[PDB]
Amino acid sequence: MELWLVRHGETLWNREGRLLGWTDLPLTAEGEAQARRLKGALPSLPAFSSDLLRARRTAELAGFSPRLYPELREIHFGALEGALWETLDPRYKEALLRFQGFHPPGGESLSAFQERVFRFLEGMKAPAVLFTHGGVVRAVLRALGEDGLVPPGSAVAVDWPRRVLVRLALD
Repeated sequence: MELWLVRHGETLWNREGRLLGWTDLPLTAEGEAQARRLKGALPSLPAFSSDLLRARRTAELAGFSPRLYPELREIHFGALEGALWETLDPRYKEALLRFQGFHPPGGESLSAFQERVFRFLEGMKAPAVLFTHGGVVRAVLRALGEDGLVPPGSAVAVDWPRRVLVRLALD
């Protein structure tokens, strides 16, 4: 199933290097610029989006009117929300780097996150554009056997659940 996953434009915590999960930060000026550049670069298909502000705003500036689904939200970092990556405890850095065994206090485990994301994608019965987050795109790319890091305001098209089709980044 052809699905276009879009990582929302940047927020302040991207440059600051802080874990950004359910903290509802707005897009920066550049983030909005990134979202606008996506207009005309994404296919005209039904759209879905995380209900978090940065994702919804990216969808809007990109020229879409998505149906909102919390299931597309970034992972809930719990007590680690806003934590500087730099000073994150080694056990957490390792869990996030290897994308396994991540259990943040008051948040979502990576296992629960993946279940949520993949259950949502399983429900996609037709091609569509999904406005979401870096962690979601990463989970998908990793499950398809590829490195999952992509720039803010960039997109990746996949043939779920088989392979990646294309990665699109604009300057």
